[PDB]
Amino acid sequence: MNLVLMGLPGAGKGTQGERIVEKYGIPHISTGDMFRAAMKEETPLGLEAKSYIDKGELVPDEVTIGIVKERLGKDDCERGFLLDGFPRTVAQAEALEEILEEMGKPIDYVINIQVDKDVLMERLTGRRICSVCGTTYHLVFNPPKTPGICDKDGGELYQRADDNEETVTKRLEVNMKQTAPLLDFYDEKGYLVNVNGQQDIQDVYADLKVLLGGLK
Ligand SMILES: Nc1ncnc2c1ncn2[C@@H]1O[C@H](COP(=O)(O)OP(=O)(O)OP(=O)(O)OP(=O)(O)OP(=O)(O)OC[C@H]2O[C@@H](n3cnc4c(N)ncnc43)[C@H](O)[C@@H]2O)[C@@H](O)[C@H]1O
Ligand SMILES: [Mg+2]
Ligand SMILES: [Zn+2]
Repeated sequence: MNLVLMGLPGAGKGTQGERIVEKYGIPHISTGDMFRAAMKEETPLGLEAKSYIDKGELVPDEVTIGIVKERLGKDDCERGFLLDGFPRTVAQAEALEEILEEMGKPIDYVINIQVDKDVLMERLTGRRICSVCGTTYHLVFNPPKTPGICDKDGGELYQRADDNEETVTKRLEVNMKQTAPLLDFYDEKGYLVNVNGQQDIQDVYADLKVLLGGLK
């Protein structure tokens, strides 16, 4: 089960990806999570990625492709993988094609989680994350029991540094710009599927199960 998740910022890739790997026995590989972990830990990768991420720009292709290639070579990817937020550009997709060709692990579905750009600011500015366990909430759409406090371990919730109006606007522009070309790229390959991401989380996941069961 070799999958790519794509979607505009806030469309629900992490939310769906976490659900997918809980059920299906494959690793969740998020380039955003990888970069942010590097930033949190102040590693050289973090220091390089930070100047781009803080502005809402894409990290350059060379390093991004490099870290994914190394990640996909690990034993935990032998039975499949869920790439979340990679590829994000046609160049990245072309590089990944070659990578997966030699592994004998070509993509089964590129899942485009479709969400109207007009609702994505609200998804992102309302996002809250636990400082302790990383569990994700939304102020309105998926709130904790006590505002500002995680249900699981009582950790304080915070707002991602890039989830402010200015940076979200940049992220949407940057990612929109790469979107139509990438959708066209995969559609021509034949395994792009669009899923309606503008439903309750449970209902988006239900639609996803109907497709993914064929790869179980
Ligand atoms: N390949 C690459 N190349 C170059 N640079 C790269 C790169 N990959 C990463 N980068 C760099 O790293 C940065 C960060 O990347 P990344 O962390 O991937 O940011 P992103 O793609 O903007 O996506 P998010 O993580 O913000 O949103 P999501 O789709 O995961 O939504 P979530 O499920 O959390 O949901 C969001 C909110 O909505 C809520 N929600 C989810 N689903 C629903 C629903 N169905 N209804 C209502 N609310 C919902 C959630 O509770 C939550 O509050 C990039 O900006 C770039 O700088
Ligand atoms: Mg995410
Ligand atoms: Zn927590």
